[PDB]
Amino acid sequence: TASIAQARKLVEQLKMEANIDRIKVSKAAADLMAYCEAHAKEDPLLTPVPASENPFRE
Amino acid sequence: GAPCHKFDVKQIGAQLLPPLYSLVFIFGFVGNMLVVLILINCKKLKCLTDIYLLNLAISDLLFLITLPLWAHSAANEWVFGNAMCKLFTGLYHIGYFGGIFFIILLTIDRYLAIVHAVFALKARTVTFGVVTSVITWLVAVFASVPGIIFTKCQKEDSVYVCGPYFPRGWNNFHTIMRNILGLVLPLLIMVICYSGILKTLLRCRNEKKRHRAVRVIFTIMIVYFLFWTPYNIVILLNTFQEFFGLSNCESTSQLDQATQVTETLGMTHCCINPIIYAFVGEKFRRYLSVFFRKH
Amino acid sequence: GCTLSAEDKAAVERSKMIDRNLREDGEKAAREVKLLLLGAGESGKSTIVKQMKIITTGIVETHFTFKDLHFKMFDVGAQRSERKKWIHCFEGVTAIIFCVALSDYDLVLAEDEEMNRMHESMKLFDSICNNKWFTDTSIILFLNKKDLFEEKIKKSPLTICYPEYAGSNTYEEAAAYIQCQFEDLNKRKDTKEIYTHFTCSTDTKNVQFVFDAVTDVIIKNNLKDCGLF
Amino acid sequence: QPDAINAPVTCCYNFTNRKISVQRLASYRRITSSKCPKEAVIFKTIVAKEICADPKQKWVQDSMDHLDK
Amino acid sequence: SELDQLRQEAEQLKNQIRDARKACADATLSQITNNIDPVGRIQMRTRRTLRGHLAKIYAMHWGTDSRLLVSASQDGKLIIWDSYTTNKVHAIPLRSSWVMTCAYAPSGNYVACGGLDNICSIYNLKTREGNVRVSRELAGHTGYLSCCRFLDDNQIVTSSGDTTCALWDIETGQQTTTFTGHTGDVMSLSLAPDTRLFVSGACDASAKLWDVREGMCRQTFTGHESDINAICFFPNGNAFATGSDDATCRLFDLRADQELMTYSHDNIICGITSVSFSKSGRLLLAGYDDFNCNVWDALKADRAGVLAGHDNRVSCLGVTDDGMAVATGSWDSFLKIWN
Amino acid sequence: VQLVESGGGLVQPGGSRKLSCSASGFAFSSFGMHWVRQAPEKGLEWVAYISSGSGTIYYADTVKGRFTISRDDPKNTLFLQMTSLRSEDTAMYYCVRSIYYYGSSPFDFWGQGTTLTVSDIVMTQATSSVPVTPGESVSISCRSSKSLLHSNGNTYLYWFLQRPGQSPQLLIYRMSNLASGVPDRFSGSGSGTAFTLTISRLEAEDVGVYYCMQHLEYPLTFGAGTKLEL
Repeated sequence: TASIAQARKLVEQLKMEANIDRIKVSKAAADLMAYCEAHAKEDPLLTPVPASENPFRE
Repeated sequence: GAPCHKFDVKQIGAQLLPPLYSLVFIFGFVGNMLVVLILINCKKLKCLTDIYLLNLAISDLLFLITLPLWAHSAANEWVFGNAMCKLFTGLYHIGYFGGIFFIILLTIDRYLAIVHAVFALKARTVTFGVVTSVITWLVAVFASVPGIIFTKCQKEDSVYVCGPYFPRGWNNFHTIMRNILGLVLPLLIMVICYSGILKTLLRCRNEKKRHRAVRVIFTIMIVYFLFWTPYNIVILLNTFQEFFGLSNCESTSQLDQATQVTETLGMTHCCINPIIYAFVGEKFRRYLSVFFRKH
Repeated sequence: GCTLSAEDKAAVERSKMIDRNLREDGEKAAREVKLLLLGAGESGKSTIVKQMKIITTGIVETHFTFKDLHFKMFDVGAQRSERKKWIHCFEGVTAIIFCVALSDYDLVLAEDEEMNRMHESMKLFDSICNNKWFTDTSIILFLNKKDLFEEKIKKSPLTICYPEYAGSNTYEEAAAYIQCQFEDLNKRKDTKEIYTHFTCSTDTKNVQFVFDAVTDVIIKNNLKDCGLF
Repeated sequence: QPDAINAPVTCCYNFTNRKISVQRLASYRRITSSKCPKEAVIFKTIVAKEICADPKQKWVQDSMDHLDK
Repeated sequence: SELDQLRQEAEQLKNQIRDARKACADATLSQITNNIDPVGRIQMRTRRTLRGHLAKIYAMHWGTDSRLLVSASQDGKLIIWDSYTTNKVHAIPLRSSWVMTCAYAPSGNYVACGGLDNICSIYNLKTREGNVRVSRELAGHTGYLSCCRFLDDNQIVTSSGDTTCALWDIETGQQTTTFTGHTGDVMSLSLAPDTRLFVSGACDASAKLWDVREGMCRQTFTGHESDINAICFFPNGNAFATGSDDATCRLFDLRADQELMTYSHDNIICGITSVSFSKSGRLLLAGYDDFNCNVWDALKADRAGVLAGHDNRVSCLGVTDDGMAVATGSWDSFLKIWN
Repeated sequence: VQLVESGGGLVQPGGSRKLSCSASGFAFSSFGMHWVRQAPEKGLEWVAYISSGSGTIYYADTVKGRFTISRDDPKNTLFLQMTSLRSEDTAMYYCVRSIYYYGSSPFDFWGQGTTLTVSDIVMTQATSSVPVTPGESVSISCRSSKSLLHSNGNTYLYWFLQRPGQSPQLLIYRMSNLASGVPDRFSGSGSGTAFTLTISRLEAEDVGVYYCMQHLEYPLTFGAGTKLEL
């Protein structure tokens, strides 16, 4: 009864999820590589910061 | 022809006393230093028992620091410091009375926690512990003051000695006060507190933990009696020396050697105190394990 | 404080005021005794909640006092979503009061008729008692509705709930066997003491039993703190 | 302090001694140690024998005066 | 009998989705990023330690100025810290001590909290009186509240253990949108930078991407043996990381609907409580249950470094918006700031 | 939010007078408190400060040894006890509320003040009278005797408005912030020694005497004051 309608909503949700324009994995890998390489200068946790610029000191 | 006491006893004491003092210093220093480091690393403020154990360890360290110095002093050669003598004597007495009074405080704390748990929850506070510790150190220093006042450095027969020079009445009084403070009062507190503690422990269902606790309590009482009591008895006998047993030339030398051995025994009890209090405890063992895993 | 400005020093003073308030509130909170109330839905725990109280969904807190000792009882019955993802919050509690009824054996479970209710309470007790978070936490077990159990036990034998049971139909023997099975469920006999009581009409007796069990737990905790064990 | 170090080198348990002539007194070493039951006079004789003397007697006082001067 | 045919249809649709994901799987991320030089040994250092909590600390959130910290504990108090001076700015008493989440407003005017009381309480910090006051109590969830996040001042995304997720309006006090479809308790929320999407991690080992404006589930992710404890968005918004009780972190692609990468080690067997990223996105920071945090190279899966110094279970990891520092809270009642 | 000062009146010189301020509508125990005095024609003068926990107390150099400040938290009152009064003490007495933490705004609320009649960093504020037609932006300059830029990057400058017949209202705190309830027309800037208050689109409500205040170190000092006529 109610579980039949719930399974119908689950099948409708899977039907909506199936029709998506997914893309190649290599393009997203290149995009993540480009974003990590492009912003390396703005990462204080990866590039060390001099003590005059670092507000956390002993 | 009056000379009875001679250098032969001094020869035996000089030969055997410094290595014995050195062994006591090594074992005591290692154990007490380890206990102090663990307590500093741990949250001493949270537990009242930790505060009193730390004060006991500090009293033990203050007692033990002067042992190489007295070991050198055993050779009968004394450094030319009068204030140095009055400082080493003060450190020795402050460490001794600190050890006795903080053992009494640990006993009273265990009685208060076990017998009256509900009252202990409201009553036990960090502020109360700090106030009691400061007052206890003041009482220990004030008790050590009469020893310090008469302590002097004098040269007899071209030999320097750091020694006490009590008057007639004060010397008799000091032995009685030493006996009352170190033997009668702590044993009385231990028997009165531990009887109630054992009576409360009887209610506990678990057999193995109950028997281990009973063995530990009896071990503490028997260890305190066996170490401290002969020393106090020999001190009382030597101080009186007329009413109890005649001042026989042969007997007094044996009393002096017994005084040396019982002195070593009472000093050894200070070394065995950190094991008996800290190491027996499972909580301290867990702290030790965490300290070794972290470091 | 020389490098700090006036507003910085006043901020430090405000922080010290906040620190003293936090310390005083923690000292007040540490003295209070926390009790976690568990059991099945049909266990009749509401009856004892009514009894302790004299002397919207979520955690139901019950504050009361007895012999100048403050008890906070936490009821988690309202939320049936999960038991594994929040019970670690209750790790630091003095005792767990676990309540089951003795008239549950004749009544089958509503969700599944095949499964009995007392066996579900036993699986609940086994999961809570053998949990890794509560290895040192004591359990105060309450057996409710003893009069209804007497009225049911005279009409029907205990053989329905226990297949492998040979014993006299006496009320005391049946209650003792149920208590023995619940105690036998415990797998930590050297760290965890289980206290069992039969609920009575008198309000004072149940509270006195809880007070005695809490006193035993506090004495064991103090003995552990001192280092005698 | 340790009592072991504080052991007195010389003490006077008892005296059966009698009066000593002024010429027989080679040396004088007063002892007032707190660990002995009485204060005492160590009359060191010429034969290197130490004789205990009670300091309250009259001839012992005269001998202490004469040796002092 | 229609249920069995409809289940078979659902199985056919799932087979279609698996075949599409397999067809798109041209290459592996680890195969591509081998040319990139490694980050080397990242040795971070404790610079500030925050003290004053007494019970277990469960949650922390950074402000947008990278200086203020909200911290939540079982003491029943929220503490607002100044990170540069270690001073306490606020101490807020709570009506219930069973608080498991906290959030700080992007404007900085409000702080929300919640937990086992099933009520989300929102506190006004800026008042013409010197007391932080309860602005609004939100109710309607039946399960325990796991995570709360602010889209803005007037809207809250709140997830709980009743398997649902609610968007809330403070002024009305009524939930506007209810997100449903999870089959297990929801543990964590990660909010997108553009505040148009959020991803929900639940016990049923599925991470779902939700559209906040439309109100419908648009994407579903799988591949975890155990429950999803913590989830964090990548800075661009096209990927996210997922932590679990399987001692594995997984980097998932939002656009291709595929598991990009798995971070795992043989010796590490304990669960994961918090997941966070650096500002660039090269370092993934995860707090485990063997009492330490690991910094992972995001694009090469190597362990870049180990942060340690807590004595109990690490519970929460914040990274500042400007990327200067990492704050770590745990069950030893301490907060440590790392650089 | 309300502060009601009582007492005042005519006191013979050498007498003792007690001022009581009643605080209503806010959590009095969390705020620090100040006393400020205004002469009939002269500028504002700082008198005394008491902390929220009554832990630290500061007095002005002129009022040391004569004025005693007291804070009664369960009755929400401030008491200022005055002895050895003299002619200079004749003034209007304002109670000032203040709050101190990161991001706060002290000097936010001012009392009505009582009239008592008896029978250091120097802030330069030159241009007393400014004759500008309304509808045109006006600049107000406040020169300081030393740099107010602290090592933590905060510059401790305060801009107040006292319109005729009312208490001084806070306008600008720390020169980069706008007080709550104040329109965005007011703004300010500075270099660390020279400071500028910029007021655009002058309305009839903006008629009053503007004041410049230094909070870097005690005693707190005020400017002479610029008068705006419209």
